[PDB]
Amino acid sequence: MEQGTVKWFNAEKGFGFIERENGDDVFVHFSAIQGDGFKSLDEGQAVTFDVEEGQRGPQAANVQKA
Repeated sequence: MEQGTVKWFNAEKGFGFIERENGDDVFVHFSAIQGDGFKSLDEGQAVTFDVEEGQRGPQAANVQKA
C-alpha cells in the first residue's frame, strides 16, 4: 500500500523523492520503474508502489501508476 505523491526528482543524481505519511523521503529510482510508456516521473503526480527499506534508507521498488 505504498501510495504517494512524487515530490520531486533530482535528475542531477538520478533519484526521485516521493512523499508518504510514514516518510516524505522515499528514494525512487528507475531500476524499479514499470513500462507501458510510464517511465517518466513528474513532480506532483500520484503513484502506487512498494517500498523496501535498506540499511537506513527507504527505496521504492515495483512502481505502478495511480
